[PDB]
Amino acid sequence: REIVHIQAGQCGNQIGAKFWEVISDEHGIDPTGSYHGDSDLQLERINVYYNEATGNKYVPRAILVDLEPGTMDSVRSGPFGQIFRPDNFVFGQSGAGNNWAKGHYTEGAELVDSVLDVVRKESESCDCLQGFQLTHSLGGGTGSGMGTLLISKIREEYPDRIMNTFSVMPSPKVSDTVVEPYNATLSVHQLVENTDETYCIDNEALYDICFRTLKLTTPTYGDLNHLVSATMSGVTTCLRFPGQLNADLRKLAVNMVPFPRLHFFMPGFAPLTSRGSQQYRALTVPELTQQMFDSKNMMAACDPRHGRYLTVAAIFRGRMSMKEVDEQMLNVQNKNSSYFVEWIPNNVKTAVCDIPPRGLKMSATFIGNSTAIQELFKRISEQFTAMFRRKAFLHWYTGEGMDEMEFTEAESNMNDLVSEYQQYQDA
Amino acid sequence: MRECISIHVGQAGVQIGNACWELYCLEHGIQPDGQMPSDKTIGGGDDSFNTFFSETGAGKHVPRAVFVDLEPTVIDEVRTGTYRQLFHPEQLITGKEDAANNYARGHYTIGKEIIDLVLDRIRKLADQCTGLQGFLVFHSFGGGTGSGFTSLLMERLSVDYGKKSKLEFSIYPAPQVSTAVVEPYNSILTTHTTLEHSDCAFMVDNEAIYDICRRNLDIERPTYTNLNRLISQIVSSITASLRFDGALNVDLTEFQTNLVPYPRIHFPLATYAPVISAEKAYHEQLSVAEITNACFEPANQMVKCDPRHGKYMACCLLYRGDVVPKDVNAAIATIKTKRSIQFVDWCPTGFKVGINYQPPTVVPGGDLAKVQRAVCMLSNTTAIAEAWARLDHKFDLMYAKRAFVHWYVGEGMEEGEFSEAREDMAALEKDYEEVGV
Amino acid sequence: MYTFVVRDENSSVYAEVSRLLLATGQWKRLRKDNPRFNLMLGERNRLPFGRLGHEPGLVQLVNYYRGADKLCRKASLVKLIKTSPELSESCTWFPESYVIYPTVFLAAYNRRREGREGNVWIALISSEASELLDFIDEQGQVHVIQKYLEKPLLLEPGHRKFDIRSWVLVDHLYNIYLYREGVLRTSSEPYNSANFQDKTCHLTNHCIQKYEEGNEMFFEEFNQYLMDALNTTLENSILLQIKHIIRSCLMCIEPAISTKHLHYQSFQLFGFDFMVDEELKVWLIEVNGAPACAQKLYAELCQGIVDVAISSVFPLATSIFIKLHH
Amino acid sequence: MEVIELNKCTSGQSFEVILKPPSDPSLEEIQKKLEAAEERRKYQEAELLKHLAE
Ligand SMILES: Nc1nc2c(ncn2[C@@H]2O[C@H](COP(=O)(O)OP(=O)(O)OP(=O)(O)O)[C@@H](O)[C@H]2O)c(=O)[nH]1
Ligand SMILES: Nc1ncnc2c1ncn2[C@@H]1O[C@H](COP(=O)(O)OP(=O)(O)CP(=O)(O)O)[C@@H](O)[C@H]1O
Ligand SMILES: Cc1ccc(-c2[nH]nc3c2[C@@H](c2ccccc2)N(c2ccc(O)cc2)C3=O)cc1
Ligand SMILES: Nc1nc2c(ncn2[C@@H]2O[C@H](COP(=O)(O)OP(=O)(O)O)[C@@H](O)[C@H]2O)c(=O)[nH]1
Ligand SMILES: [Ca+2]
Ligand SMILES: [Mg+2]
Ligand SMILES: [Mg+2]
Repeated sequence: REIVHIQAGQCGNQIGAKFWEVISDEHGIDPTGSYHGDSDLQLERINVYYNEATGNKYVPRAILVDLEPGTMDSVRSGPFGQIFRPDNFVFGQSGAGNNWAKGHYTEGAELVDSVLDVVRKESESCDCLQGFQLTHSLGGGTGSGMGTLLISKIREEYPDRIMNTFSVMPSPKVSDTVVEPYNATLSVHQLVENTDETYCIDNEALYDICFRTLKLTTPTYGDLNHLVSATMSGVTTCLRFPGQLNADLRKLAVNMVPFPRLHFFMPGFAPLTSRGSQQYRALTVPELTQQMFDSKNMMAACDPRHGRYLTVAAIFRGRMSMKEVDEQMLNVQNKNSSYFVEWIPNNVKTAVCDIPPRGLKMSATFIGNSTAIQELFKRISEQFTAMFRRKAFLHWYTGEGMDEMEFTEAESNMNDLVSEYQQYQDA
Repeated sequence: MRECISIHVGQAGVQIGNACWELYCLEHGIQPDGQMPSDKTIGGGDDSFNTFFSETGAGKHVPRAVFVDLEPTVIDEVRTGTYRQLFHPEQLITGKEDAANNYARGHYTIGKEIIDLVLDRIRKLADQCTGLQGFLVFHSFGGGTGSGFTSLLMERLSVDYGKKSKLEFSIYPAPQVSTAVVEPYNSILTTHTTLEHSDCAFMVDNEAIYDICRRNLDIERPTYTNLNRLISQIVSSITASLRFDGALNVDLTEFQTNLVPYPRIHFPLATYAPVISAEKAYHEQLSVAEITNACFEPANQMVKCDPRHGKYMACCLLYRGDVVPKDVNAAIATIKTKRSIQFVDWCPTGFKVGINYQPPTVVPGGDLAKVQRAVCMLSNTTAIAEAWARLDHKFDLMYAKRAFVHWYVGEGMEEGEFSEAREDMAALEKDYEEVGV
Repeated sequence: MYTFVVRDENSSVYAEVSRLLLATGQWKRLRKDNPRFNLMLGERNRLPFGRLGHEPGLVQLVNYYRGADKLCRKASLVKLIKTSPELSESCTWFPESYVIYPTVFLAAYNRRREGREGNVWIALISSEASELLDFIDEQGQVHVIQKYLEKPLLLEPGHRKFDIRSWVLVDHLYNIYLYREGVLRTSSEPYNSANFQDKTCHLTNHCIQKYEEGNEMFFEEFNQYLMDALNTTLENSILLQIKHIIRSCLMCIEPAISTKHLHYQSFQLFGFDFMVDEELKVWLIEVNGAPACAQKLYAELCQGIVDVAISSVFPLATSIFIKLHH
Repeated sequence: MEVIELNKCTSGQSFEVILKPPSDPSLEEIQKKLEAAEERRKYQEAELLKHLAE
């Protein structure tokens, strides 16, 4: 059950690279591709993400995409930069200028076919391809515009594989340009149609977690991406290690997505750790359970008490009592059962995996399909219309051939998605 | 002698089948390589264990089994496990991509591609049968394969073996070990499409097995391995009469005759006693009276429900061990007074009793203690409809919003098959309710 | 913090019980259709006993005993008293009764033509069999016909009939708790055995009455009257027999309804309706499975349900009941 | 309480105790249904491809 990973633009390749660092350390693969681990749980599911090369080396099934060479030379220089298959660096030279239209229609279209060539060569070496995971942001031009172009073309070539994304939402608190709300709205329009599962990673929440909880007065993308790679490691635990469940991307979609358009997940993580400084008291199972449901541990800046949980996945990591985990999970439901829709029975499912993440004895990853996520889309929608009602900054997009109409369509699809979430929060 | 073919489908079915065939081999003295020093008729025989085992000219005793899963993980453990010797590779059928907990993916999309192969392997064992009785089909209600591929297999088996009996052992979904939020959907869909193709079905609710393991085996968080070794004990009580000399439930036809007077209502409750922890050092051995009385305690049933508030249509007692008729009638005498046991007016108030002197066999190193006498009760009581009501309520909750329906429609199923399957369930609950008031 | 749902809005007793629970700060009420409850204050008809006790991580408790209707149905109580060896065909405390349907009663009424003894019965009251049998067929449903107690004990001053309502609570352990406050529900009309069709002094039901307030005389007054008028006590002359009848009925059905080894648990409040004849003999009329309480006693009794049936199972941070020892 | 049909052998015995007397579709249809389902999948998928072509 091979997964093909794609990472696109500056943000997508920065969090992409951290992901492969983190899980590589977990599977005991070193920066040259050689395995130097102790357990065999490490290698039982290694092929979900790694291709095996002659010499018994492990090479990520990862395609690195950008319209600029900058960040990708950074990856290739980074610690684990040499583990990536070099044919899988597909990049242009012009960049995308934080402009969704350039990534999706002009610059990106020039490059997309050679990206699809690498994707095809990766797929054809797969016994049973599950599908794809894309890391990208929605606020720039490459990961946003070209990333959603790739998804639209991958779905045309592989209509029956699962399409999974980690999508970083823009925020004025960690903002590169004023046009981020435009790019994000155009992208959400694509995501609603063409993905099965998207983890909404809100730069607004990562910032607030760094500032309030981690006591970092000046968060950097480094501080944010530490949180992102711990979440990405947590949510993919079930794919990468064996459980009582034989977990894959489609079973996840089947159990998490009751209506096709409502596939935007709130991730959460516990304990929240800042980079570098470790703390030496492992959490207790009661503490993991309480924090991972705490709004302060959510990676989408949405208040879960303002919505209802359609479904929930919880993945505990470490040596712990499965009896006590079952007990604490049953306790949080039965105590706050009003926040779980009553018309999906037993909509909370929990897994435990023996291997903890690096530097923690106990961790818990939360994946929520909450109607509270509409708060994120409302936020971006308000920022969009503030500019769009004055046509501000549109010339950057009409200059690439786009029409106002296409903005009106994307905004209106995103507002329907908001209304569709409110439908089921009252149900 | 008349042969039986066991078919195990999906994860739950395959893993339970492994537990059972392990147990059968210990009970008949067949080693992991299939050699059976006890069979002096080498390469042959019409002995009653040949009902489940064929023999090679080399004297190997091979299960009359086919395992089928839509993904390779589980049957691959059989292919390399301790009993890898037993089975012929042709008996272990695997796909590449499973049903994804989706009834319509197992029945329609994937099912359609493998149903001819499986029935071709099933036909190969039937051709080694001098007089085939029919099939025992093991599967979950909850899986995409268990529910969806089994119901397609059960239709074709009716077509191909019109004259043969089909029995089910069905794992009913429990949230404490459940795999999917849509198991109520799959359960109702597979019941509706399978009902008229199955002559008799023993439902095991994973909730009940799970709580017996916690209460009586003192296992904090039971694993499938704990559940299946207990389940396989119950299956073994139920199949012992097909594999041993005796006069009760001697062919699959007799299960219908003895337990199912009305054909739709073919779901007998199984109750088993005693379940004794193997770590319990000092265990006072339970009497015939005590283990029989325990057959009327809901805490020992394969499905929790209250038979006091239903009616019986039939009841069998299956004992293994030091048991003689006189103790059974004495135990039955005083339980008739002390218990609420109502039969339907058009049925005699009585018990068919079967005693096999070989006491229960327990897997060495497992969780069950060896005991001197055990009993499995099979009772067709309308109180098992409580389980239909629970499932149907959960189905109604989700389906009123049409939650998750798009996953099934996207596999080519029509929304209307949902309300068709539900309406059949509605008629099923109404049948039980007529008989039971 | 325990949880409970309410599924019988028409219940005065449990309208109180839920308000008491909420006001302890340790109970929260859910929506009627939420399955993660500890306690179900359930509906009267078709209560879903088959969906209870399948919530992992939830001790579940309900305020009804499945199977208890066989005691609280006029026709079912008859069949249970005539066919259970524990309650002989002759109970000596149940009035003679038969279940006639409308599409062996005549064998007994004829016996009364032998001695021309009393021959008033009830459903509704009459004196000739035909007058009544035409009434059960005019209604269409199953009625039960019963020997009318032609010589009831009459309270003076007034020459008035009455019945006694006793409230009995049966907890999850099958303890039988008899509330110590009974009520007499008296007829303001002076009894007379000539005109039955004027059933204001015969039917002693509070509604049918649309000396003492509310036509209700509590045990304090009635015991005082028995002392002054008859030289005995309420305990000796009537309450011994009542406790015997309550214990006998509930001990009879205990194997059929007990939830001791069951995956959910029941308690239930019963109202037992009695009738004291002129020799200070106590008779059982009916058993009401969903009884209301007298206004003065709502506070005390609903609090005592919480103490004994609910908090007994779900504890928080001298007594008003007599335990009937079986 | 009446005991009947006592059968004995070396493995055990069986019998019955009375406490009280009383008071399909064809292969070709399967094939239609499956093939109808596969056509509905093909319709849905061609609609997706038509939309992606737009
Ligand atoms: N008692 C018992 N139940 C099992 C076992 N394995 C799975 N189950 C039950 O089966 C249900 C799901 O059906 P499965 O059989 O596991 O799924 P499947 O048959 O492989 O079908 P797929 O969806 O294709 O995987 C779960 O809810 C489990 O409760 C087992 O080994 N023993
Ligand atoms: N055998 C008998 N002899 C004399 N009086 C009798 C009697 N049976 C009943 N009665 C009286 O006549 C009344 C007839 O009403 P019935 O017993 O049908 O009402 P009920 O008890 O069902 C009303 P509720 O449910 O509100 O208590 C009784 O309440 C009692 O006062
Ligand atoms: C309410 C609910 C939620 C999920 C499931 C279910 N069923 N099968 C699978 C799931 C998820 C899952 C969720 C939590 C624990 C274990 C599995 N999952 C998975 C796959 C890939 C991942 O990266 C992470 C998780 C599966 O593979 C059933 C009900
Ligand atoms: N969390 C996080 N967000 C980032 C990072 N880099 C960029 N972003 C976000 O992505 C947006 C810019 O889009 P970007 O991906 O850099 O443009 P691209 O090169 O065309 O893909 C900004 O709003 C940032 O908030 C990063 O390393 N971490
Ligand atoms: Ca032989
Ligand atoms: Mg940038
Ligand atoms: Mg499987």
